[PDB]
Amino acid sequence: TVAYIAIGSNLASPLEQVNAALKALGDIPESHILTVSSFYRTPPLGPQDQPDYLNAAVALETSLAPEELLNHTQRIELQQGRVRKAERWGPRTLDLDIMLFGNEVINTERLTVPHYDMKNRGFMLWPLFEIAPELVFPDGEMLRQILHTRAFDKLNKW
Repeated sequence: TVAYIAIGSNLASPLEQVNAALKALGDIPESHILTVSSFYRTPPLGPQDQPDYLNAAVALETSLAPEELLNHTQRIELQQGRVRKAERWGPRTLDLDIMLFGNEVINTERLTVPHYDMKNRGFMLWPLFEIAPELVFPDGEMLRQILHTRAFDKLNKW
């Protein structure tokens, strides 16, 4: 089933951080990357004050619910992106959540197809909108069109 794991990451060189997830997410026990692109920048506004970041949408065919999925992804983020002790400070680390899960309906905590906070998260829906602008169904609305009327309209490609 095609799932969506929008990876975040930031700090000076987010290239390494992002790659952390790309590693596990790359060859997960039963998952496999399918569509991943749309690299851009996002302003901290809250967690930090250092503008940079490097977000990119990902959609791989995972056989294990985001529960296990995220475990592996953040697993690397828990022993790769610095994390010599929980990334120490604000910047760095990874933050990839699941947006959809086969377009079906399944909400819990680690998994939520309808996906919350999406509307106010143009830096997660817009990217995947490039690799697949037909999801919508999950909640009845696409990804960018929700942020287009709620969040932004189209962020810059880094």
